[PDB]
Amino acid sequence: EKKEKQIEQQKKIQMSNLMNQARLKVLRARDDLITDLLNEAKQRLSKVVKDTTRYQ
Amino acid sequence: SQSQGIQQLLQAEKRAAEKVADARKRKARRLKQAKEEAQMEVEQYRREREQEFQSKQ
Repeated sequence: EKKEKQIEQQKKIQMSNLMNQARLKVLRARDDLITDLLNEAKQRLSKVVKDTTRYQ
Repeated sequence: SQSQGIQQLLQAEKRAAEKVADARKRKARRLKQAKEEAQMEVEQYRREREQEFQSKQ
């Protein structure tokens, strides 16, 4: 029973750790989308700068 | 004359004595024999549970 519990405990650790890395992976993908949006915003501001009439 | 009957009875009783001493001593000897046989059961148990533990692994 103790040996079987060793295997079960390793299963618990592995499932927990895998799920945790999955959580952080999704959150980092979200942060990456936000970073993409802000880079797009920077490029759009550069485009505005190209246009003197509004830039003035 | 009666010593004849007494002799034959004492001889039959000696036979009974040795037979029954073996009967009693069989208990003492087979207790040790069982102390030996416990190995069969415990080792078989271990090997079986090893098989299912390998299945679990």
